[PDB]
Amino acid sequence: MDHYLDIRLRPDPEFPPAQLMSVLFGKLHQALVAQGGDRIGVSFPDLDESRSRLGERLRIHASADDLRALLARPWLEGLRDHLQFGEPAVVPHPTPYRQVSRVQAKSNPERLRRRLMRRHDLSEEEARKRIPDTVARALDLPFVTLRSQSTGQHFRLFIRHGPLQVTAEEGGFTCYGLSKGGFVPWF
Amino acid sequence: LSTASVLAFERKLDPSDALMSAGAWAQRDASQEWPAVTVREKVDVANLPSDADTLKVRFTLRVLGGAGTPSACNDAAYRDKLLQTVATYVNDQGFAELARRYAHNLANARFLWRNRVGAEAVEVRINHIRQGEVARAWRFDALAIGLRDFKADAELDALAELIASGLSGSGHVLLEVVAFARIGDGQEVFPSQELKTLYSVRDAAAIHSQKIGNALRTIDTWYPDEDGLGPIAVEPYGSVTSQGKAYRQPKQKLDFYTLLDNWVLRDEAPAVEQQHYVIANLIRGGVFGE
Repeated sequence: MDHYLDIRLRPDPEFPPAQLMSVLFGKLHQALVAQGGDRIGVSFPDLDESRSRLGERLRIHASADDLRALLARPWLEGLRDHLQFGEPAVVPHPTPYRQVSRVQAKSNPERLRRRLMRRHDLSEEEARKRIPDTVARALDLPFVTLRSQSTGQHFRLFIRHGPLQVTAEEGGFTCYGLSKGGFVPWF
Repeated sequence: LSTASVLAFERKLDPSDALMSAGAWAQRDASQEWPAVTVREKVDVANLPSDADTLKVRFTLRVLGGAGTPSACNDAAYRDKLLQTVATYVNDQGFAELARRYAHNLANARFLWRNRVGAEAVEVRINHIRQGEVARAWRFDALAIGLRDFKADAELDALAELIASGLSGSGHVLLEVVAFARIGDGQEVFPSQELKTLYSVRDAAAIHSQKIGNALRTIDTWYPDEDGLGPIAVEPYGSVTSQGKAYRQPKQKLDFYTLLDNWVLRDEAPAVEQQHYVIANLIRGGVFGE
């Protein structure tokens, strides 16, 4: 990433910090995956495990040409009213090694029993007995409240923060910003 | 000359419920016959019709006037003193500042709480209904108009003048506000949650009258400390639910009760900012005294 863009969410009374950050992340998601690009990634510089929050600002690490069209895109723009956004600035030469990733799992035994019974064509009791109480697992890390078509109320967002390392392996990132198996510049 | 144990001020600029519907930008010319959005279950959720990319909100607003005129007062001396102070303030300077701030708030989409989030184009149309006829209309753009910055415009000045006149009691004033926000096909609206039950009237989604008047009265911009948040809904003790912090604490002299008590008993006219905040609170109305 040759250009880092820092989006600082300005406090607003109309919306709360959690809802504001959730909306910003959701809007950015469509502004990056649909926009294209070889490597698209963001990190929460304000991430703190004490408050269990997702941070009050985000840093998008991308190339210069990628950010040139990303910031220019109307979808990624227009929210300057509630969020203070600057221009690209060269990141400092020293950078740490951190890889942010997402955990995909189901915490409901019913969904698992249904998925199992829908493959081998088992019975209701066969699917129920095959799913025990030990199959319900979920991340306990801080999860921002995101309300969308997935859940009516605030849905948790599972975000895993990679431990700080010395060696930083870069590379092409996912379309939605998921970990591609390499750390990202930490600065 | 002590205060009255019983004091109440009827609210002014009280709007009504805001009906919501869906349609296409092409149909904006003739909004008539736009199908409404009915609440559905999945909890309760509300989504635009199968083929609809623009949301519409329609709400009226009335200007009663006589803000300073108290509705009930135990002591006559206190009522006379308050009326005298109000007349003096109006003579010295008019409400044109409050009217201008209200006009900007109505022009922009500050009222929408969640609907504005993710809106590409928000077009507001404020009409004027006099004797049942549309005397004069106005059309603005919430996106083009700065949310955190106040800019002067001929239409905004005219609206502020009309509001000031109505508040002063020149004549009846009725304004029909209609907003159109482009969100997207099949999007999910965020109506006012009821105590998940979504607020619906006549099998149509809407927003609470008080919930609208709360944002519309965001005229408190004279707080002692500013962190860049912007206007905060006028409330006693400058309380904020989302921020969880209450600005303008009673310990300071900016408190509404303290300012009014001083400007009434000691006749101490506070800074223009404090006077504006006090007039805004009196216009909003409430229960004071004991």
